Amino acid sequence: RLKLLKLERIKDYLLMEEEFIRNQEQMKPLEEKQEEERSKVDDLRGTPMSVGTLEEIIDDNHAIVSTSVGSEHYVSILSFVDKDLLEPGCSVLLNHKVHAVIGVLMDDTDPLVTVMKVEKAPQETYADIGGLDNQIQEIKESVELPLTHPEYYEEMGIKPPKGVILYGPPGTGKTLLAKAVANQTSATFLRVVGSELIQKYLGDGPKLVRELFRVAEEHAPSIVFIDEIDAIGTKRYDSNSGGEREIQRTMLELLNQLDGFDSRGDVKVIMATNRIETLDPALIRPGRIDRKIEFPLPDEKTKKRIFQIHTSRMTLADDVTLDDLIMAKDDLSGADIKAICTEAGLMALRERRMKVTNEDFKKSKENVLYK
Amino acid sequence: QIKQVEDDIQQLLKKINELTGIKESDTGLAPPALWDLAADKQTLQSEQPLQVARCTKIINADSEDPKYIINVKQFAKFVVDLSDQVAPTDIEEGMRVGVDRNKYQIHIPLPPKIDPTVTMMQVEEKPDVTYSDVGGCKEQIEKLREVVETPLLHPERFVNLGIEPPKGVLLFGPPGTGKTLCARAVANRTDACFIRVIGSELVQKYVGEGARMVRELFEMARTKKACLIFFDEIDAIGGARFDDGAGGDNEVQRTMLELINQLDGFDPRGNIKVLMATNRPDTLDPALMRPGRLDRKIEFSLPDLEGRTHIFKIHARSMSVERDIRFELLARLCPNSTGAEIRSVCTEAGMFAIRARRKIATEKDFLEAVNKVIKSYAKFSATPRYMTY
Amino acid sequence: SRRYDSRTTIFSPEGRLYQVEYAMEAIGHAGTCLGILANDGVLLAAERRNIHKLLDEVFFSEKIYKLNEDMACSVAGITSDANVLTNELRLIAQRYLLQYQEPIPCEQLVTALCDIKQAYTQFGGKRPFGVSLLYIGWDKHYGFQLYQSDPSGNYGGWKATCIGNNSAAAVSMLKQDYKEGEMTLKSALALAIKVLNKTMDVSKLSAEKVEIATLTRENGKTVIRVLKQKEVEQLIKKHEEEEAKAEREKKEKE
Amino acid sequence: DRGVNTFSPEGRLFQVEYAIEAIKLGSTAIGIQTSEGVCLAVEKRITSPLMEPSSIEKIVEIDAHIGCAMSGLIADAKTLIDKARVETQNHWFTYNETMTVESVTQAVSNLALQFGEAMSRPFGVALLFGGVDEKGPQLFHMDPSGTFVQCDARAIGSASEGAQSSLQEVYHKSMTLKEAIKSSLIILKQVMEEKLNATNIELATVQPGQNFHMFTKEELEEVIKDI
Amino acid sequence: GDSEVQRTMLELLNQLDGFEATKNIKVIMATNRIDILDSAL
Amino acid sequence: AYAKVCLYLTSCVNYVPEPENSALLRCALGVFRKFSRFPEALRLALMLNDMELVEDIFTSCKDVVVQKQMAFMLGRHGVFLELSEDVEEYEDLTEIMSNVQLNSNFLALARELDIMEPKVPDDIYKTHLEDSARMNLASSFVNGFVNAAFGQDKLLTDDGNKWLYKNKDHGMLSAAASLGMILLWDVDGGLTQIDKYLYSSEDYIKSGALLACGIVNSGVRNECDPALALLSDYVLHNSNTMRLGSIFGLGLAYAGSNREDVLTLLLPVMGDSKSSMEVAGVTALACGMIAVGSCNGDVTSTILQTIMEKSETELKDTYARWLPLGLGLNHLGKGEAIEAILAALEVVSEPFRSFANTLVDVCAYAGSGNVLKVQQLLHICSEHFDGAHQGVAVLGIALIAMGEEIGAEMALRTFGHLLRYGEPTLRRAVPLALALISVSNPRLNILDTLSKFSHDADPEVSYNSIFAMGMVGSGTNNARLAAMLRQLAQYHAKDPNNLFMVRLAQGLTHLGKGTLTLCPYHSDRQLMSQVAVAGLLTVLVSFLDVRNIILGKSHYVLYGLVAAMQPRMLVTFDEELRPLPVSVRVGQAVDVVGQAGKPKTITGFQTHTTPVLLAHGERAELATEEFLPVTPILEGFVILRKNPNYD
Ligand SMILES: Nc1ncnc2c1ncn2[C@@H]1O[C@H](COP(=O)(O)OP(=O)(O)OP(=O)(O)O)[C@@H](O)[C@H]1O
Ligand SMILES: Nc1ncnc2c1ncn2[C@@H]1O[C@H](COP(=O)(O)OP(=O)(O)O)[C@@H](O)[C@H]1O
Ligand SMILES: [Mg+2]
Ligand SMILES: [Mg+2]
Repeated sequence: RLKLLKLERIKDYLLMEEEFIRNQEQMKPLEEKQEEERSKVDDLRGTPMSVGTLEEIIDDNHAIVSTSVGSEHYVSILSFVDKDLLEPGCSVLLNHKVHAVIGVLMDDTDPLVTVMKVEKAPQETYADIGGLDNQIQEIKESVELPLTHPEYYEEMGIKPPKGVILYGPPGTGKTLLAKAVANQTSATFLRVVGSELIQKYLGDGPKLVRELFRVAEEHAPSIVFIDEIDAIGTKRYDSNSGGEREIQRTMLELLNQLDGFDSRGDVKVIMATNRIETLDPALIRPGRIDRKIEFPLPDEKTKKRIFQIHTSRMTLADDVTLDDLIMAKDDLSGADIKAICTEAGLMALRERRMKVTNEDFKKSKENVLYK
Repeated sequence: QIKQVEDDIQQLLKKINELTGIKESDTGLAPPALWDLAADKQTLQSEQPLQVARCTKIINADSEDPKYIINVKQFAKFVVDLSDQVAPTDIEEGMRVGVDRNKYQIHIPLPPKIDPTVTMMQVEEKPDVTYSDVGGCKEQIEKLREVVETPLLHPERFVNLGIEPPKGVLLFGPPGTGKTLCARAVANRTDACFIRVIGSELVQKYVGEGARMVRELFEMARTKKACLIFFDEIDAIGGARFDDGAGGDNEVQRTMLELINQLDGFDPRGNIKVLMATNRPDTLDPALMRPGRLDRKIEFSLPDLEGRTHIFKIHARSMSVERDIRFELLARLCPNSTGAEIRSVCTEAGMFAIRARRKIATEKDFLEAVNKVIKSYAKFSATPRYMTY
Repeated sequence: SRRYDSRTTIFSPEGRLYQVEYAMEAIGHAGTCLGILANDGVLLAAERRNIHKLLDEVFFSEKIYKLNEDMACSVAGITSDANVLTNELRLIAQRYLLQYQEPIPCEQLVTALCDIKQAYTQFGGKRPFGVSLLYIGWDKHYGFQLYQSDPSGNYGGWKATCIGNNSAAAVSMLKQDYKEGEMTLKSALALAIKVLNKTMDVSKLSAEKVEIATLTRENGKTVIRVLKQKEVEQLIKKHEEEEAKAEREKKEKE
Repeated sequence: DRGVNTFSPEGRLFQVEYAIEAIKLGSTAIGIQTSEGVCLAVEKRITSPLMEPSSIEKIVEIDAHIGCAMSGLIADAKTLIDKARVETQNHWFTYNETMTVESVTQAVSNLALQFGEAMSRPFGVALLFGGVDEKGPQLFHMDPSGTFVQCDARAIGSASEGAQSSLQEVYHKSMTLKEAIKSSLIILKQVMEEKLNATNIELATVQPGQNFHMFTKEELEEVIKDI
Repeated sequence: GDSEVQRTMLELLNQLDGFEATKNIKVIMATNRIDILDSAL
Repeated sequence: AYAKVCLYLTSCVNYVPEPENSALLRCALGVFRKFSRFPEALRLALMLNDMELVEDIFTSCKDVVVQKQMAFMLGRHGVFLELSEDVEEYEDLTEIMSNVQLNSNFLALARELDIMEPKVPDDIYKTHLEDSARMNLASSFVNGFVNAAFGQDKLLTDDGNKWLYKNKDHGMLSAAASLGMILLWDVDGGLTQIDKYLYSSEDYIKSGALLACGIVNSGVRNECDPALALLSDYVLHNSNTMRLGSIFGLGLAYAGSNREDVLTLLLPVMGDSKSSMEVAGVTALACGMIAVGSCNGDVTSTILQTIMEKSETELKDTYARWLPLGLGLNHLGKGEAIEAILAALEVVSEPFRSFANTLVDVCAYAGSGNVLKVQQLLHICSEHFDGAHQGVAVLGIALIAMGEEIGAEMALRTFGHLLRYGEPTLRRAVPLALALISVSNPRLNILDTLSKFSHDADPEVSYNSIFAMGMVGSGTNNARLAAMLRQLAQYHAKDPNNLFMVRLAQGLTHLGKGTLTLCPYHSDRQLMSQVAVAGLLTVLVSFLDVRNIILGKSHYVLYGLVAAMQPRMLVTFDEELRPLPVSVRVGQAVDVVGQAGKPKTITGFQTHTTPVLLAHGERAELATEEFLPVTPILEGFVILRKNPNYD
């Protein structure tokens, strides 16, 4: 077949390659054998290799390396190193006696990277969400669809939306869709918060924003989820030395990172809030974030769906009617519904039964949903 | 035989690796192709390491045998002399002397220190945006092009008339009008050192660290022959100085004043041309706005009807639109809109087509996109505030 | 163009009146008040935030005022705004009486005061009256009536309702255990007592911490009487007996 | 900036010009004046089929010899129309004659900047007063700035720029009223967001003779068939 | 200013609300006043 | 059905051993003729090298417009069919075949994309942001490359005697032929300028102007025969001093024509032996270029006699490499047939054997993809002599493997390993072969490797790597590569012997301000151009020894590079040869390969109005179904008809 002949035209050149590689390896004069070269590398790299910063690169075979003690040795860089992955500020391995650049480092990631990355799939899924059909559709079109079927967008000739805002009152499924997207997506999920962006010293906020988005690029394809972005605003903290204006400069750094000079890689931004009126309109502009999607309080059908979802695992008593909860005609949220169910279970175990009852649900009403 | 062929291919790859070099990236090692051991042994046996110091003073600078006071950073200060391979004139009283160990004399003159943060600002990879990707701001493009490119491309037409071209521009306008887009276009089209700076990148935690890196940025630009600097989001540090009573913004005002003195002070600023991108050109200091520092202020006002039609054309060039476009109708239907709004309209038309599972975007899809991006999102618009700003 | 204006009567990015709703939540922080309708009469209970020991008793009421012969109101929120609103209510009722030679209907008086409320929420820069009213009255058109009006100038007719602290819990309880074509004054008083108990759980409903006013009809006249400490203590004792009996029955069943 | 009567550094009331911005959001009205009369054709933006098209009143009768085509904000338009009608009737009552189009337009325009802190903001409506008076047919354009000027052919509204470019390309001083209506409908159809169907446009004519006349559906259909 | 303790609670709770792989990390907080507690908490 | 068949047959032909490729091509051609897809049939016939079938299909074509577009395609490939005087529009078809009007079309594209403003060498150098005869030579070379085919400049079209005299020694020839290449592609009115220069008192200048005439006529075909006249008049009697300009100009001018008159004029000057070894080599080279792919017995025989006659030490001396090179160019792509020539060369001489044998073998198996042949080459590579045959062998792997999109990248990997494990000559040669395997095709591993090894200690490896990187960027002026070449100029500021190569790379990268391509293939990635591959192989085999050929006095081979200069064009024409500016979309390559999914769908849509200057690997299809294209593939000039079905 055509593909079989392609793979054969690959394997034959490969066999040619091993033939040549062997031939040369043996006619080498008992030297330069890959293992022999590696042993010579070990010999010339020294038994200890100090880790020091690379202050600047002057040219190939030369560089200024700052030792941990502060000395600034101008020293050669040997053929061993790739002469790549070397940028000012990088770690470098230095021969103990001559301080020659003989390796590079930073194979490990930072605690900030570890905390931001979500090295797990949240158990919540789109099936565990009831009522947010349009919001799910739009967030999928923004985050998942361009990753799973880029053919649609490439054929249509458009680029997918870069950002999405989930705006809604206190508890409507915004972080829930964030969890579902993290669960189902194949991209690296980086979670941050606005109060978590508000830093203490001057210049830490912008530095953290830059670090977060640099990590997102390094781990691209990535989804950066900034929950409660209005926390960078509404909330005021004394730890913040600069104050309102340092907050403004952090917001400006966010502006630049979302849409600035540097060309972004594959980093889709999700950003959630319940006070979207306090956000800077420049932050929300279409180039930085389009798809501002609302999360209204569930209607009667959606509330019924929430109760079905959150009671699917509870052994509701035959007399229990999951209809009086909905008939309670207040600003009931999905968070309220889940808390009512959870505290009903708590009273069930308190009063020793494994089956939840109407009285348990009513006292849960009166306890958590204080109305 | 397909699976046999893949198995053989991977076994062949494994053998090639096992006999050439496989995995050495943990300690940032290189593939063994460019391993010149014969040369590196002579390098380590013939090129001694040099500790970097600074020549503080030249005692007896006259032709008589001089002496140089070096200050090996954080190590010690010494009186030393030059290597016989180094000419006296190659070393001044401020150059990084670069002296060896062991009778610290084997000199190598060494350039000024640059903070890694500052030096990681040169635009190495040029943006993929061109001047043809910007529409509706023809005069702004012409003026910015003049200022930044034309002196750097054909200086003869300027020295013939004896003109000093304007050196400094302020691209100012509402959020999303082509400011950063035009900066990226300039960076792409320019053959010179382009250094991007972000206003938030000049906020540093220790007093005199913002001004320090402003000085380092400008002196690196000076070391380079032809440099364009681009302060984006200049609102961050550039703000009118106010006395207050609690010393607020003293540090940012100090770094701004350092930038002011570097742009126009008691010194020839050099062959540096500066761009200032902003959407709040009402906080900027009057000294910063003085035409000795921002010569060619340019306004990226919201595009008119022709500009909006041109932007729609630009953003729909590569789309799968149908026969009849009526992008002029779309432009009149979405007035006082930004290029960001227009690109979002085009994208939303494409997404409506995709959602309907069509491969052709039609005028109805575009009208739905306009309704979604211009009308429904009208409450999140930044123009009503930033036009006043 | 003023710097000090504060723009009291503007709309918000969303059609949500900030001053009116801040007044609403001031009502919420204020003391609790509730009203119950019943075929024989209407009643209005009210928590007291003047429970200090050195505080004298000089009026016949502190949360409850009389508007005219057959109508009373109760205020939640700000006491001074409540006083001015009650004075205006009395003026409106007496103007209607002077004009038509008959008592103002309850809905008409509520509508007049709510018109004043809406005028303050729309005109001028003055802050709205942070006061919520519960009116209980009688008139020859629909007999005993209960109304509840908010700072926004919105009023609604209720069979049983509550304003002030924990008003949401009180109204939920009334919804649970209020009977429409039943519940004469005796059961209405019992229900008000139990609602006040579960609304002021912090304190076990000391008779001095609440005030109850009952409006009824006798021989064609309307009588508005504030229940004395004796009667309030009797009602609290009866509720405590009933609660103890219910707890004993539940425990015995278990 | 803060306040309705603040001047911009360039010389600009800020509120007249925000009103101009508001005008650029309205339907497209086109007025032409010719020796044989004045034509006024205005797009009637019907958003739903359930909207009675006849209830969209963008062409109004100031008097028997003056009509007004409004664009921008129709309620402010209506206020100005009521003022114009009252002024014309007052002038007739006092002088026993008819307001000139220039006189009525200036009387209406003198009410355009009478706001402060009465009106709190300018009128966000642009008007085309097409009338016939002692000196023949005259079309006057007024804008929120209160500056009125009589034009041989004007096009206000969202499609103002393109409509007026086409009016340049087509209009000539020695044309007939029939061809003026023809060209106005062609331009209005070209700039129309939907198809021109004879129920989504208002056409009116003021001639040296018969009073201000608003074309019925039959005449509109005849002209639209002709185009 | 606002409460750093409440900030820390809110961030830790945001993590634990499904973004934590581990299952046995409980969060307890102590306060003197109930009303002043942040509406987010 | 049709798609399945044709696509599978094409792919298998590219990916199949020698014996089955011909049969698969026959059946592919049969299917195309059965379904009446005449342009496809013509493409298959040309790639088969079946001039008889080409004539049969072309004559069977009775549509005037389709025949004219076939004529355009065949002219771009390079062939001059001797059509009889009874066809559909004989004169128009013949002139289209001759490729005239190319000057007008190129100027029209320049005007549509304004590039007529001359760019002086200093403009591209941009020295204001970062010697002697060497710099003059480099500046003239880059000026010519950048202003090729425009007939416009600022150095020579203006006061030009100053530039000529600033150039020294062979710089005279350099400048004159640079002017020729500036006036390339049907500026035959420029015979006036080049004649009023060759009316000179200086031998170098006069011969360089003769070479300029030859190069201007290169690619061109004029029935007036504007080259043979000048070339014969100058080369008839003076066969003692230099003659290289004349012979080379004739060869470059005519190339694929294969005209017996020029063959029989070039053969005696080679066989006389009174002309220096340089002239003999250049004459064999010109014969090969004239007859790129013929199995021509006369050329083969004369080359064999020349090799036998030349002394042993003469064969040792360089410039003998061009005689087996000429023989290979003659036996270009003919495949196995060469066995007789291989045996003859084997019995000719022992040491010159390896060189001549490998050169002819690789130049005959160019594009075959014979894995066993490449294995023989790699065994020759493994056997280290303790070198010229080594270098030509590496060039041979490149030449034979530049046929498959997979084998090409794998040969790039093999070249990387060859440089890793190589010897001096092997490493010196690898950059040239790695340039051949990718020409005018920027690739971010080729560029990186060549840039890395430009700094290499070995000066000759640096020379070859820099020229190779310029080659890869040829006609594709790229910001990254231009900045890289400027950085290399800064690096080797002092080294003139290498800065000359850096400047040459800069100019060759900015070729024509960016209009052309030196890639041998064309159309849709499988159509070898014999003339172009001959020119490229000439230049690279000459560079195999870089110091004594290019850095010495033999850059007329750099000027022979022009044999591969063809444009990246998408001009569209009316049925009567008139411009038709039509919206056209562009992109690189996309599809779903299910069964035989065509890779014709393009996703990088970029609407343009013809003329369009498409890049390497981009397919441009029509914007709307208003015009039908007679050619299934839109490359080069096209004739578009009005779709009678519906606009
Ligand atoms: N005039 C324009 N022509 C084409 N595209 C435009 C134009 N204006 C904006 N855009 C689109 O919007 C984005 C460019 O916005 P840009 O980053 O330059 O905004 P800005 O004016 O710097 O605003 P900000 O204040 O938010 O930093 C790109 O998506 C570009 O496609
Ligand atoms: N369909 C739903 N709508 C709203 N909330 C839901 C739904 N399904 C589950 N929840 C519950 O809501 C909580 C998430 O609320 P969240 O979106 O974080 O609100 P916010 O982000 O505004 O604080 C989860 O604890 C989840 O169990
Ligand atoms: Mg949340
Ligand atoms: Mg920007």
